[PDB]
Amino acid sequence: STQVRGYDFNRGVNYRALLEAFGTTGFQATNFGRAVQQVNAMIEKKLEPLSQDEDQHADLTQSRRPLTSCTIFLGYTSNLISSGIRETIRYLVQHNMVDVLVTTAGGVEEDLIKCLAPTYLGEFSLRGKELRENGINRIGNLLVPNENYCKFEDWLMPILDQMVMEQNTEGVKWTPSKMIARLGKEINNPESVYYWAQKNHIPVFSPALTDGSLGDMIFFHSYKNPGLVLDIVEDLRLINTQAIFAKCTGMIILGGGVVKHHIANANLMRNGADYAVYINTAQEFDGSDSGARPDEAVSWGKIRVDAQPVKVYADASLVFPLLVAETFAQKMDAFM
Amino acid sequence: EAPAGALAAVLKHSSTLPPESTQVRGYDFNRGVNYRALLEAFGTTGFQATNFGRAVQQVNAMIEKKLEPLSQDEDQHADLTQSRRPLTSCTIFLGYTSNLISSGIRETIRYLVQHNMVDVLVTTAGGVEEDLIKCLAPTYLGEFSLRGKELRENGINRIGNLLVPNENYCKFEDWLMPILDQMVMEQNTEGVKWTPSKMIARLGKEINNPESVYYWAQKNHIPVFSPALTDGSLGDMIFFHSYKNPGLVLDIVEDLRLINTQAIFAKCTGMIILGGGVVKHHIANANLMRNGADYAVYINTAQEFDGSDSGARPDEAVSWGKIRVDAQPVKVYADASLVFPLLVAETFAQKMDAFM
Amino acid sequence: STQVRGYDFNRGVNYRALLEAFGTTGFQATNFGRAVQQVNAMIEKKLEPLSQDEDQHADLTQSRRPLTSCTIFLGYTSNLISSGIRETIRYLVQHNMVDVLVTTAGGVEEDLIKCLAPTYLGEFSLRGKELRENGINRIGNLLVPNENYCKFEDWLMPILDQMVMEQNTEGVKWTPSKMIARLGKEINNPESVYYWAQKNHIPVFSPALTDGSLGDMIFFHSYKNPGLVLDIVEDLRLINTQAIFAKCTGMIILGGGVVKHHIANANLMRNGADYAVYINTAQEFDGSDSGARPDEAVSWGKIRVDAQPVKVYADASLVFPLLVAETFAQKMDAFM
Amino acid sequence: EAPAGALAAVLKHSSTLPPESTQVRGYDFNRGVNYRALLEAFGTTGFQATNFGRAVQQVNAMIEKKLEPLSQDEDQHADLTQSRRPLTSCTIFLGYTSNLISSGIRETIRYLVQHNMVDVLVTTAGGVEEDLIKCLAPTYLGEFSLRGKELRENGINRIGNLLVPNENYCKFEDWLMPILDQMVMEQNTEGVKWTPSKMIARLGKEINNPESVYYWAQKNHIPVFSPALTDGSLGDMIFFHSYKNPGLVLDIVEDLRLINTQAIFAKCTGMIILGGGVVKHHIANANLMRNGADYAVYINTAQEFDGSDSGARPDEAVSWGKIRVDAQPVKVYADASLVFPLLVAETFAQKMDAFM
Ligand SMILES: NC(=O)c1ccc[n+]([C@@H]2O[C@H](COP(=O)([O-])OP(=O)(O)OC[C@H]3O[C@@H](n4cnc5c(N)ncnc54)[C@H](O)[C@@H]3O)[C@@H](O)[C@H]2O)c1
Ligand SMILES: NC(=O)c1ccc[n+]([C@@H]2O[C@H](COP(=O)([O-])OP(=O)(O)OC[C@H]3O[C@@H](n4cnc5c(N)ncnc54)[C@H](O)[C@@H]3O)[C@@H](O)[C@H]2O)c1
Ligand SMILES: NC(=O)c1ccc[n+]([C@@H]2O[C@H](COP(=O)([O-])OP(=O)(O)OC[C@H]3O[C@@H](n4cnc5c(N)ncnc54)[C@H](O)[C@@H]3O)[C@@H](O)[C@H]2O)c1
Ligand SMILES: NC(=O)c1ccc[n+]([C@@H]2O[C@H](COP(=O)([O-])OP(=O)(O)OC[C@H]3O[C@@H](n4cnc5c(N)ncnc54)[C@H](O)[C@@H]3O)[C@@H](O)[C@H]2O)c1
Repeated sequence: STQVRGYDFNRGVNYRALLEAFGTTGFQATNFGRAVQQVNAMIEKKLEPLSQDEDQHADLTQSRRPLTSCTIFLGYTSNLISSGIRETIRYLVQHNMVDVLVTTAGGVEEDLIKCLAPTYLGEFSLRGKELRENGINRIGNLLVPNENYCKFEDWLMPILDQMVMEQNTEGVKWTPSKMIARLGKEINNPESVYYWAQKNHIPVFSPALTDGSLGDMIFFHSYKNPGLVLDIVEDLRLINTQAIFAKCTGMIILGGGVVKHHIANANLMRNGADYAVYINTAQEFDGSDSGARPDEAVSWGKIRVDAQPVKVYADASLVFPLLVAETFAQKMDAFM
Repeated sequence: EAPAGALAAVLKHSSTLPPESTQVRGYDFNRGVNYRALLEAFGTTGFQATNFGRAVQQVNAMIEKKLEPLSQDEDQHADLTQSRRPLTSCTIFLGYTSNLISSGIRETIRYLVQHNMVDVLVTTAGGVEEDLIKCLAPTYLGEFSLRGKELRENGINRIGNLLVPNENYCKFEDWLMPILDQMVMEQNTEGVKWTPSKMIARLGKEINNPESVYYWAQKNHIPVFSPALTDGSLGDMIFFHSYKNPGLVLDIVEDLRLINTQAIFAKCTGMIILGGGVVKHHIANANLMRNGADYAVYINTAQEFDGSDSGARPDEAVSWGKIRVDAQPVKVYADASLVFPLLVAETFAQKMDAFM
Repeated sequence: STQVRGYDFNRGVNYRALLEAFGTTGFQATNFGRAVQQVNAMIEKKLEPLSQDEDQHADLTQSRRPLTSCTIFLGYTSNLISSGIRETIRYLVQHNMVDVLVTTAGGVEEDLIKCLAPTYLGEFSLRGKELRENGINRIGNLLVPNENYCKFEDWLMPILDQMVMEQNTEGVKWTPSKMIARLGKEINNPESVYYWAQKNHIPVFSPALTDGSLGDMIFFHSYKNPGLVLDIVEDLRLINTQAIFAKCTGMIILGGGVVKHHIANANLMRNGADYAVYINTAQEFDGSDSGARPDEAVSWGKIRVDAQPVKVYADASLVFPLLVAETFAQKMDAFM
Repeated sequence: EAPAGALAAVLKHSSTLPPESTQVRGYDFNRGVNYRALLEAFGTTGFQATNFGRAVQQVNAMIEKKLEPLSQDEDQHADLTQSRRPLTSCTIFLGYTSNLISSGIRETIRYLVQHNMVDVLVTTAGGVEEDLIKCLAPTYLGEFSLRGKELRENGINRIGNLLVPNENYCKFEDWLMPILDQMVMEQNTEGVKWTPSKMIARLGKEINNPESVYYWAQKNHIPVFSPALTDGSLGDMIFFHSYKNPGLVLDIVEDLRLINTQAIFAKCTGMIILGGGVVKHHIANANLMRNGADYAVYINTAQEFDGSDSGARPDEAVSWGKIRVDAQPVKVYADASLVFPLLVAETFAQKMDAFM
């Protein structure tokens, strides 16, 4: 039985000790400490060698990504790429710390756009009329000048032209994940999440890739250059296979919506994830999938009965960098 | 004596409010129980009750606009939109998260679609499949607190405070597999290029049951957009089927052209959005293509503080051009299972005669 | 096992049928239906006669309120008196439908002030600087001109003078509940909750009665006329005795904070309430009492183990009038 | 070709933002782990991380103001406030809900009070009693989902995801009863007029344990206001005691005079408010008596939509005069158990040398 006790600042500002004290502080601080433990368990499993029998089975996919003892799925909503958490995610992907990414369309396009032009701090209360008159788009307390999207149009159009040519003359069958890998290769910039993902053979799933600016551009482009097809069925097979042939799986899910369900549903195909951490601000009372507790997913078989999943009820912009500091960043040498 | 600065701060003079200002006043049960008067009184009750009254006004404005007669070239409209649905004076987009189809709000939505009262539906995959499954087997009431281990051991899946037996999905599998066979054959030999909306129309025709939202949608030529249709049980089934019968393709690009042109070629648009996520953004982003919706009502339980699109206020969408600057949008902060049936009672259901 | 099914508007707008369909609609609609059942159970118990043995025990208080078979505690936060729910609460109190009220100071003073001047509709987004320059105070999307409080000052000061005289020359020992009864008698207006409460011998508890405009006025008054004492200890005995000697109890609690805990803690003194409905927008994850589920209160003994309590997760301005329509208002004849 | 109006709506020209505008950028872990730099990066990370950075700035402004030297008549200050606490250049009010004392935030608050870093405390009754009880017996970690029936049968009480055995309250009873006896005797024969703040100071002196917030508060002459002190276990004990030893009176009127005069006679004020309810309103309303606080930070999980005072934004308080129009208040939307220790690390704990 563990006693409640907070960090005592009479000891000085010992930042590691302060963070490690969250576990005994209670409420969501305790859930943060539990999340640190769960992610560290994923990492320690990941670093365990594959036995001969385990290697045989894990090698049954067509994937170029090296085999590990724990396949980690990282999901995040689009707004987290608008935020500075883009840098946190890029770091994990750059160093091969996660194996599959799932995000919505905004979470793809805004990483690419940030290589062309920055996003700025604003305020939630700024009024839409005056912003629109100035072509300034609001994302929470952030601001994206519309010229950012004009730069995206100029950059993306020639790539769409080549994609259509490759589809029609080289037999390429595009899907969202294949498009995202191509966009990461084209942006060719080490600040980009998707640059590192394609370099490191980390697939990115986004079934509704048309829901955002990428969609706007595909739409406009289709009038001049018709017939681009983005198939979602092949991408379903691809994500599900990553779960089916994993030795173990962990889910780190920031936010809700399609990203959260799509990762969890893939893990149902193996009778459940072994480890799971949710960080989101949704609540269960509305019946939403976004707000469902991890234990709802246990009823479906998306999380194993013997797992010890954790949800932190908080804005991931506050929590996720601290979580990374106490988990992946402490094992950086093992990943290089 | 009392400190003068404190008196001055607490007892500061006030300006007179404009004469049009509306007083707060709740329904008086000394009148008895007249439910219409009770609902009308939400407007002057304050907080989200006042927002409910404002939502009633906005939806009624959409409906009144829709019923205004129109004079338009049916052939040009059809070519540019590639739709058989005739244009009206206000195109209404209705969006809802999947869980609302698990709930009894499925019946509320089915009524609106049955009577051709809305023009475009957007929902996530669960919101398609669970309407079909409900024609094969029911969903049951439960509790949020039921533990996952014991539910899983008994083959019961939890959706909030609702419960769906595994056997419901077995029935779905048996029903769907022969249809998927036909869709692959039609793709490979009859040139069909499947998209989510085309699939959803076919599934509605196949279920052939007037309790189904999607049966009525296809009968009335109301398209359904769901760009992540693989995220759910229908996806599971497509996945398993593809190892027995390879080849099915679902394209999302053509469906983007279809939804966006519905907005571009509208005379006026309204958005009624229940919940957040893809459904909310996809409707709003289509309306950016016309420089904004003319009317908008959100009913959702999300909050803005996390930066999410789900929790963004309507005024965020104004900054993008998704809602017109001159619009008067409304958000009700509430579970739609409580509010949406009341909203329909005071809006679409009062105009039943005009829709016939 | 009950099947999910919503109201079918092909039947027409049959408002009673529509409301009764919430029970099978799911999510918070189902909790609303359960709340209707729980409140109706309180009412049916209340209307049951007292046996000889039950009457003997219930009669052991000094209270002038007639005995019933279920003592109903109604609690509400101050903002609900700012809202139109003030009319809903006044109706229940006017017709002797509840037995004990608990509210915070705002929930007392704003009922009295509404007899002097109205509150108006506004918007949540109105900026404070321009409002303050005009002396307009904001309560959510409502507005109270500061002249309303100036009218309160003119009305309340002479009453405070008499209270101090009665304390010093007639031995009166004031407490919040005794002050609230006096203010209700003085306002002498059938639109007032507190007028009806004192007329019907329904006590009102508000231990922090100084936290609001009433406090402002007591504060200013104390410089000219010092020494008014408001004792909270006697009022603790008074509320607790109402629970201890009840045959049965029900709790209807709108909102959180002191109101919710104070009612629940009184009911711990009898080893728990028999019936309980919470309607509030708080969530449990922060460890708050406001956000605690009814089942937390069961661990303390504030709600009986055999009770079937209900929480509706919603703004009470939407839910409470509907709840009253389906419960107390249908039994109005029994209360007159 | 693409519809011209759609192109014009989506590709609208943008104005240039001011040169001072701050770019969004997260901490780069390629630098390694420097926790100070990590916390500093919250300012440019966005959403509530940015609000955290703004809260650090506001609290540091309060502290820097407090440390500015002052020249003031100690005798006049004392008479008008009836307090022995000397005036500083900024009077800081710290408020917290009771559950935060159940949590480990008790240690965070105790540190600030031990070092005389804040001037006025406001908490509800649980926030008083649980600090004292923690000197007699610990609180334990649990889970939110534990069922009430089984906990009650085993004599364990739940506070969120924390657990307190019944025996903790038995120990409290045994400790408190003789003190209540002395308080009644002092009231009836030594003229003591008890109020909540006076009682809390006495309980802190009696507990005589440096782990206690209230021990340090009374040693440093930091008053504690709690106008509903009867709403909790201390109330239970006063209630039971009164049938063995009648007569104890707790007056709230004198405590209103004491807290309000702390605000009226301040040179400058700051408010740091964790949570909502009475604690938030009582601090803010005291500051209306000076026409508003100069600095304010809220950390709470409430939302505005329900009209609640708990969920009101700082800008609502500006409309009342509780926060000055020229102030730059901040709200962080988060559980204070996560955020408050980080805030203290970056503010008060960096100024330890100046406070000694
Ligand atoms: N920047 C953007 O928001 C953006 C840009 C372009 C397109 N879109 C589109 O909007 C659609 C909806 O977006 P979505 O489903 O990715 O998520 P969303 O932003 O609607 O969020 C879904 C839920 O995730 C949780 N969440 C959100 N932000 C969080 C945070 N900071 N911390 C913790 N939890 C959080 C919340 O409970 C929220 O209700 C997507 O299709 C997307 O492409 C969004
Ligand atoms: N029954 C199911 O929930 C179900 C079934 C199969 C698949 N899925 C999959 O889960 C994914 C995510 O679902 P989604 O983004 O459609 O929604 P979601 O359930 O994740 O909800 C998104 C947001 O909408 C709002 N919302 C939800 N329920 C609400 C209510 N009752 N009233 C008002 N607002 C409400 C909430 O703020 C929530 O955070 C989808 O891809 C879907 O296909 C869900
Ligand atoms: N009109 C006012 O708000 C007002 C006026 C004067 C003084 N005050 C003072 O403010 C203090 C704090 O107020 P309080 O504790 O009464 O409550 P509060 O307004 O702080 O609300 C407490 C909690 O109750 C719940 N709640 C609030 N409004 C709700 C609604 N419409 N529906 C459902 N749940 C809701 C919320 O979870 C909230 O966090 C009191 O001491 C009071 O006297 C308030
Ligand atoms: N441990 C206890 O909670 C406890 C013990 C004994 C008595 N009580 C009694 O319960 C009553 C109500 O308590 P209260 O109004 O002080 O607070 P509360 O716990 O009811 O909280 C009020 C509001 O403050 C905010 N809040 C709560 N916890 C938070 C957190 N961790 N981080 C950020 N914000 C948070 C929330 O919005 C909440 O709705 C008091 O009279 C108290 O004495 C409580």
